[PDB]
Formats: sequence, structure tokens, C-alpha cells
Amino acid sequence: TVPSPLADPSIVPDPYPVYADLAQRRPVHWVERLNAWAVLTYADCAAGLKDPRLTADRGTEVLAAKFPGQPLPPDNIFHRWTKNVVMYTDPPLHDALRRSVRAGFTRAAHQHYDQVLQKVAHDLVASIPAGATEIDAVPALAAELPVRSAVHAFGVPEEDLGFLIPRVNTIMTVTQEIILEKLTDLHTYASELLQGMRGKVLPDTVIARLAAAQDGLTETTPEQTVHQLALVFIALFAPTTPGSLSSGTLAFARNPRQVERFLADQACVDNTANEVLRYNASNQFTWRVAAKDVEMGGVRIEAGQTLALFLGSANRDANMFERPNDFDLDRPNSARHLSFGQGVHACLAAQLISLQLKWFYVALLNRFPGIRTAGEPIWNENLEFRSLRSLPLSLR
Ligand code: HEB
Repeated sequence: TVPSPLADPSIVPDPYPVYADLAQRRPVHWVERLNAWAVLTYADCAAGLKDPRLTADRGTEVLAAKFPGQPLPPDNIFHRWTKNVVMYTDPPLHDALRRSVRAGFTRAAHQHYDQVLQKVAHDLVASIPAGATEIDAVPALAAELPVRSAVHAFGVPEEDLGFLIPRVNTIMTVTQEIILEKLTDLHTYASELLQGMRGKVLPDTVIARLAAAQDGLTETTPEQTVHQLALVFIALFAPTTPGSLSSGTLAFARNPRQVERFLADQACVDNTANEVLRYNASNQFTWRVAAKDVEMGGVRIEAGQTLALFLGSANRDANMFERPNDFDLDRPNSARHLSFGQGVHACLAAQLISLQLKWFYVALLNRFPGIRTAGEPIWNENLEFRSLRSLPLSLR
């Protein structure tokens, strides 16, 4: 019953040496407070994400872990939701649900999002007053860009932001019932939005393409589109994107050489998203459940037991990324990071987010190449969704 040096918040601002300590001896071990087997190496994490033996059907288990002794009946909104979205379903249902939303994520769509995001990022960074000298990059940039991308790339109506953001914030973090009510709000909003009963959806956006494709859907139901749209809203306004932006900004702030590498060579620019994502996973760990007994890292994981796959540790496994603690844009294989997961449930917005990141650093660094930290960066108290709460920055 030895507690794990994970679980405890003290490691959040810099969890990587701890990950290393543990990975040396105990790459797979029990975490008392997560009710789960933590797995830490790249090999076993990738294996975990690809394995048809671990199920994504994990709502009951994760909810147990997060709200002990507070079970929910199968017809409760949380369970219907989990049963009807890509995140918590296995093939073949998962594949049908995934195919039902591909209209927003085609090659052509991303061709458009590229231009849109170039624009948005440039306007954001250009909006910084010419004599600024100091900034907290978290509220000013990292928290702001995903919102603007949500409006102009995804198609969330601007006027509806004030409805959606507090509700996702509540969901992501008081009471389980309040969270359930907010999730219900997200479903009802998705439903009414598609019927034109809410804000105006800008054209050529994700939600516009999704809406136009509803009449052509044959394997899935309107209800399932509502569920998945609720999921989309949650991921859209989660701290994951701002966390990536801010952690990357901090990485550049502490690595001038990579700033000049960035400004000189287009290769570095094109690898920037992947290297930032590798250096700090916004989602430090994701969850699985063993459908059957699995043998991993020298451990017999029993059927029904929960697994915590530490993508953040895998991104800095020296077995896969030589000198993993270095922020390096010339790195050959940054694209092998697990920050977007891997295989079946690989992040639906991976390319959109990569575009957002790239253009953000292009715009930031073509105006402020002389960025430094001006005081200690402050991290949130959570490891699972790890992100900077404050990043004080001197621009000039
Ligand atoms: C659209 C909206 C959206 C956005 C914005 C996002 C953004 C993001 N994302 Fe995401 N995702 C998503 C949507 C999303 N997403 C979905 C829907 C999913 C599921 C898929 C499947 O399942 O198939 C994911 C998934 C996912 C995963 C996997 C998990 C598992 O497997 O379990 C990960 C790791 C991630 C991450 C992420 C990050 C880090 C970010 C920032 C940077 N993602």
C-alpha cells in the first residue's frame, strides 16, 4: 500500500524527473489515489493506446475514481453521453460515430482552416499595443487564441461564447449534480444550435460542415450528433489548447537558440507544433479499462481494473526521443509524440490544433523574437489537465 509520488500535487510544476525515477524501477505500478495502474514508458503507452484489449468504455470507472460512492443510473445524461460519443466507445460503434463527423475534418476543410488560423493568429498578436514590454501570456494570448479559433475555425457563434465557456469551465474544474446539469445544458444547446435556434454559425467552419452533413447521415442518429457536439464543446473550451500554447511559449522563452532556429529554417517552423506538444502534454495522462487480463511492464493487470497511460512520461522517454528534456525543433521524430493519443482515438482536432499552434508561434515570433520570462511561471494544481495559470513575459 505504498503511495505513489504521482498523485501528490507538488510534482505538477515539474513532473518529469519524478516520471523518470519511477520509470527506472516501476514503469507500471499501482496509484492508490487514481484507483489505477500508472504506465510510464513510451513503448507500453503506445501499446496501451493501440490495444483492442483495453476498452475506451470507461465512464463508470473514471467517474467512480472522481466521484467516489456517487453512482449514476444507466439512463442518466452522463452515461447516454459516454455511450454515444467517439471518446468512450469501441469499434465498430466508435468508427461509425467518427465517420459521422468527418465532414468538418476533410483535407479541404483543413486547407481552409490554415488560412483562417494564419489570419486569426496574426490579428491576435498584432493587437498587442506597440509599447507593451510586459504581458501575462496566459490570459492575453494562450486563453484567447483557442476562443477565436473556436469562432472562426469551428463555428461556435461569438454571441454564444458567454453561454458555453462557464459551463465547460464548471465541468472541467463543484457538485456532481451541477456538472450533470451543465452537460445537459450543452446537449440542449447543441440541439437548438443545429435547428438555428441559437447563434449564427459562420460558414465554412467545422460546425457548418457538420450541420450541412446531417441530412446525409445514415448509420448514426440526430441524438448521437447532439452527444458528440457536446463532447466537441467540452474539448473546445478545455484547458488543453491554452496549456499547449502557454507551455510552448514558455519553452521558447527559455530557449533563445530555438527561437532563432525557428526564424531561420522553415523545417523548424513546420516541426514546432509537434515539438511543443511533445515537450509538454496538455493531457498528461488518459484512461483505459482492461476488458481482459493484460500483462504489462511485468505486471498482471486484472479485468475491470483501471489504467492511467502517462502520455507526458512517454513523450520524454529517452528510449524514443534522445535528450528528451531538450526543446529541439530540429528533432527528427517529434511527430511520434503521444499528446494527441494514438490509433483509433487519435485526437479529432490534431491537424487543426497543430495549425493553430504553428501560426501562433509564427505570428508571436515575427513580432517578439526577444521574449523572456519576467518572474516565475505558475502552474495549475492539476496534473491530468496540466496548464500554466500565469506566464509573465517581457516582449521586447
Ligand atoms: C474538436 C474539438 C477538439 C479540440 C479543440 C481538441 C484538442 C486537444 N486534444 Fe483532443 N479529441 C477530440 C476533440 C478535440 N480535441 C475528440 C472528439 C477525441 C476522441 C476521438 C476518438 O475517440 O475517436 C479527442 C481525443 C484526444 C486524445 C485521446 C485520448 C484517449 O485516447 O483516451 C488526446 C490525448 C487528445 C489531446 C488533445 C490536446 C492535447 C488538445 C489541445 C492541444 N485528444
